[PDB]
Amino acid sequence: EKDIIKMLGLEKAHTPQVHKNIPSVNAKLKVVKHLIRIKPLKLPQGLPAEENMSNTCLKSTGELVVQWHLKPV
Amino acid sequence: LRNRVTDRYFRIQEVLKHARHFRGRKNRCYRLAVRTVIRAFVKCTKARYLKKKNMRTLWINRITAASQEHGLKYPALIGNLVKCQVELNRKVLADLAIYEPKTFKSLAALASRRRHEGFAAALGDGKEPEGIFSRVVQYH
Amino acid sequence: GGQWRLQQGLAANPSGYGPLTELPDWSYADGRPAPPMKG
Amino acid sequence: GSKAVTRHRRVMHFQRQKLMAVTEY
Amino acid sequence: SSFSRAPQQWATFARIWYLLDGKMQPPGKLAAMASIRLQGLHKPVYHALSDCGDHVVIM
Amino acid sequence: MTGKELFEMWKIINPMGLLVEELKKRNVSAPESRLTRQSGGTTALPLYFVGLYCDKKLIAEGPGETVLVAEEEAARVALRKLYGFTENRRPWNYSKP
Amino acid sequence: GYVPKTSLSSPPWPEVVLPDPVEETRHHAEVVKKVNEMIVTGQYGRLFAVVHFASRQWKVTSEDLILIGNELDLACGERIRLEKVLLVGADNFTLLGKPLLGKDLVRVEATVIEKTESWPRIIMRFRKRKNFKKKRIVTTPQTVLRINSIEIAPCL
Amino acid sequence: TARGTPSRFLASVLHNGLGRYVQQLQRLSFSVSRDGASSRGAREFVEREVIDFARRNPGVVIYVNSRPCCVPRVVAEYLNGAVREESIHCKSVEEISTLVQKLADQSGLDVIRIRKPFHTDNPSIQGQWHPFTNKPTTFRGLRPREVQ
Amino acid sequence: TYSPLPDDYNCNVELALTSDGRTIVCYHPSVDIPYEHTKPIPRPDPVHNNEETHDQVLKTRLEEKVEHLEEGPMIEQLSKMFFTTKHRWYPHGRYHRCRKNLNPPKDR
Amino acid sequence: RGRIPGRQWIGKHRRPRFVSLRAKQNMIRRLEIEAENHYWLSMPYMTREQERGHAAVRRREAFEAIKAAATSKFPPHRFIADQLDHLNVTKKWS
Ligand SMILES: [Mg+2]
Repeated sequence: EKDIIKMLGLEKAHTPQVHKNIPSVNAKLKVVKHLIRIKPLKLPQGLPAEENMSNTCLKSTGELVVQWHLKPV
Repeated sequence: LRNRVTDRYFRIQEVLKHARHFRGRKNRCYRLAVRTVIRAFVKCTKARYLKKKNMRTLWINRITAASQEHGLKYPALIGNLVKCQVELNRKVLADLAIYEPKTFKSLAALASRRRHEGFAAALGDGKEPEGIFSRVVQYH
Repeated sequence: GGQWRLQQGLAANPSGYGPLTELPDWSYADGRPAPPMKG
Repeated sequence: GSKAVTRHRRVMHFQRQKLMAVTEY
Repeated sequence: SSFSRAPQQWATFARIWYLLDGKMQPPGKLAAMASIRLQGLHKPVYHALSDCGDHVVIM
Repeated sequence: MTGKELFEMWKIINPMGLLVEELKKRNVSAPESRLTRQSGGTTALPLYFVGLYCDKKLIAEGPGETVLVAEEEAARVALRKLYGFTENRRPWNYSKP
Repeated sequence: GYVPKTSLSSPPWPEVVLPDPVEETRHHAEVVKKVNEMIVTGQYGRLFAVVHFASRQWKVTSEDLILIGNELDLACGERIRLEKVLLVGADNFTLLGKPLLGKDLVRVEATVIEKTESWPRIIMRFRKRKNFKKKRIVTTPQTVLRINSIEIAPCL
Repeated sequence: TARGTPSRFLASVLHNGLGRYVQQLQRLSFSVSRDGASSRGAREFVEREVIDFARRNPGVVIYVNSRPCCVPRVVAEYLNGAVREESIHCKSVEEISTLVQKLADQSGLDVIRIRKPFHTDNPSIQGQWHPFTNKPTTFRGLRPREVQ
Repeated sequence: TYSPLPDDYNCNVELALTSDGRTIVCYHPSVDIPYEHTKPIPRPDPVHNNEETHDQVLKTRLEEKVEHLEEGPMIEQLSKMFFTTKHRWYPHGRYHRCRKNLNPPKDR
Repeated sequence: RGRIPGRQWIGKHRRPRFVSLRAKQNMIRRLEIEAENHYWLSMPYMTREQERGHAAVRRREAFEAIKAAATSKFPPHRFIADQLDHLNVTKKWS
């Protein structure tokens, strides 16, 4: 389990990380499900383009927003 | 003897300069002064977390005493302050409760109103007002 | 406590992610923008 | 170290006791 | 307020008496409040080295 | 002068006399002292609060261990409020026009 | 639905009702208008603020002193404008609120004076019967700041 | 430790931030040896950057005694009268420049314990709290357990 | 009407909200003390030291307030008057007095 | 009065430790999180048979880069400038 955790890139606690959705990573996550938390990733808009790289955010509940600002609605 | 020790007294003074305010033979006996200074430095280094915890508990106790004097409690006050989109740590709250009672009473009134609005929304399962002072601000 | 803020979308730690961390702290008096920190 | 079957009931582990207490009827 | 220094300090750090009536009252709830007011857990200027103890008169 | 008290730089003797003189200059009758709050009258550590009332209206209040020092502090507070040199005054603007 | 008045029928807390929302909004508008009038007419003095600078919430008032635990990459004698205002108010009225206030509401002006490190602290480790003993001296840089005056605009 | 060394408070020397900011550093007496391998950094400093350091702030006077010694030292006096003497024995030019910059930026206060990093002169605004706060007054201030 | 806190002690707070939705404004004016909640200050004018034969007899009697005791009863009287413990009225050793900071720093 | 035998945590007669309410709530929330993880880990995408070799090129390139970085270990270069400017220790006012 320690080896799987170290190979999945989860050294520090409370650190987000994105993997694929294939049976291999599925089994690797089922091995350490009692140690980590599995949450899907959804996209409200489109994928970040080349210009929308330095302006991005992960947000809560897994919502990779493409346009993140510091101004209220 | 060849190139022996000729500056041992300086090391003794360097060690004893940290033991100039102790009781007993610890301020004169080097063999005991070494251990005394070692333990003193170890405790002074390890007591940082203890000092932080003591200050935090003192701030919490002051906030609780102020809330009980005004007419509320501590957990409800903390919840209503964290549910009103206002980030104020315990230090500024204690400083206000000690020096500025008007703003602390205003905060207590706002907390009581927020708690009443939350209770009303929970009993009504809300629908329409859902609290006037509520309405979280969306930051995109 | 910070569990209530998990349902609104502002995470649970106010010292990170939001208008209190990504916003520049200090600035000049004439109007020049302060250089962002390395963090 | 004791065996698996004894007469003095033998109190279970802390995690096993927590699991049996949280999974009651 | 516009107070000075010594009168302000005397008004801040001062002993305040209290009256706690009994008659059909549990001793635990009364003793808890009495000790809270004696230690100083009801004032924001509470401190262990400040010696802000008050007076509680339980009848 | 930042943080310093007014009468610490003035050092008066009888605050009540100057207070009643300023009141007579402001078309005011005469102030009278009333005991607002008190705590411990027979102990060695007494506390009193004397409030100056002018025409059934409070103007200031001053604490003290006895009644004389409390009335003196109340008169000092009233005289400092009538002059506009209090702790809530406007701070000095250290800028250029 | 009718229940007799006993010991456990009615809740111990008094039943609290809520007023009319329209009347409440009207009262709030009247109060904020009176506050704006009192601000524009000049009836305040000696105000304080809670500036969240260097992740430390200070009681920034008129003529005060604060100390941080780092540097600001600025020369001694330059004016510093502080933002992130969450609470402000002189006497008889205070302003708060949602994360911050507006940038055009509160204008805090600070000035750097002294730039000194700190006292030589001691960090020592030790273990029993293991010949383990470590010792260091950490001298972190600090920066002394001083806030001049705090202005407020009546643009509510 | 704090119980073995004296402490002080955090305050200004003469309120520099209120009115106008003045330079706390006054004189800088450098002692660079003529021949030796222990003052090369100080020699290179006096050769290349002492002119720029003197022209940066006109309120600081630099004295170069050029006394043949072994340990190069520097004397820094401030307005309050404190004299902090440090040695630049075997140091590079950048280290000496950073040291003199830190000496010029600081004042004459002690480098002991800070003791409360925040300091204010008018702490009470809306009235300092007293035990009689948040307590309503009864009719005529009648104490409990009385008849009149 | 509705009030979150009783508006009869300390201060009178009035909660409000800005129509914009980004700030909270509250107006809390100061509250004074009415005239019907005060009592007249007593004036203890005690005078029982003057007579008809002499006039400075009262001035002579004014210098008759002196009483001497040992240590036990004195500490007991101090403890019963100040409501403290008798352990604090005893002297201290010189080792606990030479290390006393006679000139401590002062703030404000 | 009641005495506990040798070590209240190991052995035969031990001091029994029980469960309160915080531990029960923690176990409940952890079981809920784990059930949510089970639900989110109950749906693949490529069904194994559609990934015979899609990202093997990147792995091969990374392995070649690691091999080139590990096989390029050599002592650093040695210049005369250091040996020449080391003579400046006894530098005078020149
Ligand atoms: Mg045993």
